[PDB]
Amino acid sequence: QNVVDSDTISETAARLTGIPVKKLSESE
Amino acid sequence: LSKYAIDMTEQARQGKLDPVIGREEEIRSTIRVLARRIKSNPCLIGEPGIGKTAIIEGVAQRIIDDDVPTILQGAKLFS
Ligand SMILES: Nc1ncnc2c1ncn2[C@@H]1O[C@H](COP(=O)(O)OP(=O)(O)OP(=O)(O)O)[C@@H](O)[C@H]1O
Repeated sequence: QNVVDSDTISETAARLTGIPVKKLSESE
Repeated sequence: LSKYAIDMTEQARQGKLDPVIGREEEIRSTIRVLARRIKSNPCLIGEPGIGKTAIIEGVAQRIIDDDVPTILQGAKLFS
């Protein structure tokens, strides 16, 4: 697959830096 | 390298390894970091006893079990 902006980045960052806040939920 | 390090992967091939649970997620993170082109080095940081050695063995298992993309799959892991 491809890298998708904030989608991939927010998840990636949260996984390493913490801050799941930016992931957005599968269901709020 | 064997003069300077222990081939953790080979030990894992020979068993001599204690399986992990839960920590698969940090292992997946480890694989994802290793898969990076620039900052290729993941580091396990936290309290003593958490299972960071256990994670690195978990990494060896993923290598042994072929659960890792080829570019890391063939890796030889050393202590
Ligand atoms: N999933 C797991 N989580 C925690 N411990 C595990 C796990 N699987 C196996 N273990 C066993 O529990 C111990 C975890 O110790 P480990 O060395 O990882 O602690 P550590 O995080 O490295 O801190 P240390 O530097 O005091 O060893 C190991 O002796 C390992 O055999």
